[PDB]
Amino acid sequence: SKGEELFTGVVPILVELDGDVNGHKFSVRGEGEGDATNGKLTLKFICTTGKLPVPWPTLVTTLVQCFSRYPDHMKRHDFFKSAMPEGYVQERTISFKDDGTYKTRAEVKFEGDTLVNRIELKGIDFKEDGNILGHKLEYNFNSHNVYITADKQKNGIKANFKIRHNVEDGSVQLADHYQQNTPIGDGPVLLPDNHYLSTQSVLSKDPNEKRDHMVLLEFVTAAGITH
Repeated sequence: SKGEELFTGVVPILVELDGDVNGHKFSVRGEGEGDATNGKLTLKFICTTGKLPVPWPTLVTTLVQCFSRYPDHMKRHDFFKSAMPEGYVQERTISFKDDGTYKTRAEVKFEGDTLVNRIELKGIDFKEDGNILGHKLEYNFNSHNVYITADKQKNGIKANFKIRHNVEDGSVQLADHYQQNTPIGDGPVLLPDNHYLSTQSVLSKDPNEKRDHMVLLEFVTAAGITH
């Protein structure tokens, strides 16, 4: 696409999230850059409202799949880049087993020469001393495949996947993801055959940043179609 050629270089990324979970409102602001050619990106996020009322790992999937490395033999199946620069809306339901639910609406688009992910997040019916609101999750992240299928009737795609969050006691907190994406603009986009993205996320801290924050390195690649 014309859209994919916008990602040949190193693209600045701005992430802005406004959140409201069980009436706890918060905001997050991330800045970094993405290298789609190689399928890696680096971001640093600050909670600008003080202490984050949920664990950072529970926000990772919400906080730019346009930066995936698609292999040349799969380029015809990159919806995310095809929708650029005007971008796409991305919506999820994230259902935390035996706990509450996030509902997210994001717009991913270029503002000037920056790729911006603007998100609204509403979380309902969380337990005040469960794993999320009690901050009982480990500050780490497992690798996962996101299985993507076309949604022809919406000129977009959908995806389903389970995220497994390690709990401090060694148990596992599941977060079932249901995702849908739709072009912001009108213009044609690539509607893909079934395939998946493989993602690895690496979380760290900056000892010199007193604000509640998350340093993040992500690898993302596409697979599952064979020329």
